[PDB]
Amino acid sequence: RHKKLMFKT
Amino acid sequence: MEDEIRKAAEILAKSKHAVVFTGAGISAEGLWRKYDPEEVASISGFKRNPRAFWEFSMEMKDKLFAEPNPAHYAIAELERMGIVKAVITQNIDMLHQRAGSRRVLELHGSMDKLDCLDCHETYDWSEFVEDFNKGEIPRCRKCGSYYVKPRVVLFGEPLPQRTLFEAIEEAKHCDAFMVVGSSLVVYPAAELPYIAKKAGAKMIIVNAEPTMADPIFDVKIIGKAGEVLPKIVEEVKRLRSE
Ligand SMILES: [Zn+2]
Repeated sequence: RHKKLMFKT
Repeated sequence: MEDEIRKAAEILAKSKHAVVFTGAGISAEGLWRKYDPEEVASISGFKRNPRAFWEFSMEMKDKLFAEPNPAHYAIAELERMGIVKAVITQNIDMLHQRAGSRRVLELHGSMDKLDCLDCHETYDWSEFVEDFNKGEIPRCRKCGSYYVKPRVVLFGEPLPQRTLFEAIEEAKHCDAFMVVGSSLVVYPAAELPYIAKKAGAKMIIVNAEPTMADPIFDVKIIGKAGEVLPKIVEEVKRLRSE
C-alpha cells in the first residue's frame, strides 16, 4: 500500500 | 574528503554486514525540464498519456543505455570481499548486476519486463529496445495498444512488497549502511536509512549535494560517486592486507 512519492523539505 | 574517505573505509573494514543504498546520483549527470517525471512518469499520467512516458524515456536514452561506472564496480568489489552483503537501489537499469553485484534489491523494479495493460501480454525489454532506439514508441504487437508498461514503479504506484520486505530487513540487521548517490527525496525508499539508523548501524553518505537526512550520518562525503567509491574501496583493501 506504499505508493512512490517525492517530497523535499 | 581525505579524512572522511579514510573514516568510511575504516567503518566498512570492521563491519560484519554492510548494506549499500543507491540513487540516480550514482551516475554523474529552458531551466525547467520539458518532461516532468512526477507527471509523465506517474501512473495517472501513463494511464492517460502512455506515449508521453515513452517520449520521456527516449529523451533519457543516454541514461537508460548507460553502462556501469567505477562506483558500480567498486560496490561489486566490496560484496566480493564479503563486506557488502546487499545493495538496495532505486535504480531500474540493472547496472549493479551488470557490474557484478549479486544480491540487488530493486525497490522500483526494472526495464527488464513489460506488460500490455489492455490485453495483458507480457514482454521482455529486448523485444522493444531496437524500436525504442530509432524513436519508435513501443506498442503491443498483439492488440496494438500504446499501454505497454515496463515493470518499473511509477510515481503513484505501490512498490513491490517482496522486495520492500527484504530491503527493510537488510536495514534492520546491517551494522553499516552507506548511501550512494541518493538525495533521499523519494519515498518510501528514503525511509530505509532511518530504519538502519534506528537499528544502530554505522551510517555513511556519499552524495554530490547535502540532504535533509545528513544529520544522522556518522560520515558524510560530498562528491561524485564514481570518483569517491573506488577511493574508499582501495583504502579498504589496505585495511585487509598483511
Ligand atoms: Zn495488448
